Amino acid sequence: DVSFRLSGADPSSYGMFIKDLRNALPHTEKVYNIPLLLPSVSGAGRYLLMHLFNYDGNTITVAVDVTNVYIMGYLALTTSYFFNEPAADLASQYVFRSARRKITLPYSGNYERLQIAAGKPREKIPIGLPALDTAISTLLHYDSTAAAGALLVLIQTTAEAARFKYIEQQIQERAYRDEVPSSATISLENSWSGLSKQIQLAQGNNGVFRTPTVLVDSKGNRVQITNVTSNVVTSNIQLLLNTKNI
Ligand SMILES: *[C@@H]1O[C@H](CO)[C@@H](O)[C@H](O)[C@H]1NC(C)=O
Ligand SMILES: OCCN(CCO)CCO
Repeated sequence: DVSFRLSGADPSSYGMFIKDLRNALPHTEKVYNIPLLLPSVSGAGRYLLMHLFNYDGNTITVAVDVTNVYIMGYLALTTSYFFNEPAADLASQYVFRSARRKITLPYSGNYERLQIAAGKPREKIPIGLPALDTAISTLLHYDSTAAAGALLVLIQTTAEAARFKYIEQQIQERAYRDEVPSSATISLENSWSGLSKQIQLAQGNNGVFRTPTVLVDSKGNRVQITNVTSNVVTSNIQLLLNTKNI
């Protein structure tokens, strides 16, 4: 299990937390020096528990699927909460068994459904470490509309940061002041699966992508990614979704 304390947090300690989160995910191989997440893990080993603590020291524990870095659910005091989706339902067989009750949220965990439930897209929800403190505080007492927005923050500050160094750095820039995500950040979040697939396919195509991935860059410009020499592959992406799940 991995942990993070907002009390005393700084860019360096968040950086270390994201490094621990990445190093908690198992892999048997690397593809262009990037950890390749496992196609499958059976039973309880499929789930990592992230313990998050707000400024005041209250905690939630988040269950994360180690094969895709998807948040399945979380535990706040004695109540467990899971997305309304089969994967999460399964995960509820293995984690937080001791919760006094289990609530299924009224939405699945994908960004489209969360944005609907929250009533606004990601583009307009500020993220950062203070947003993450708020999110943990929100998740402590059930409120489904507010939780949707908290979950969008949680996702992007934990899973998306683990996936991409550029997003980790965005959050480090927002250690003491929230700000809406950059376009580039949204683009990468949306392209993870596609990037992962093409990087895997490039191994057998001399590092060349079968189909190029279009992204938005640091500057706000459309850019086309065609091979593993791109900075997105050499520097940015940190974990690959196994094509066995694409
Ligand atoms: C590989 O990608 C780099 C960076 O995007 C680019 O300059 C180059 O033209 C690409 N090479 C090939 C063979 O497509
Ligand atoms: O259950 C899906 C949860 N998942 C959705 C991603 O858009 C969050 C984890 O990164």
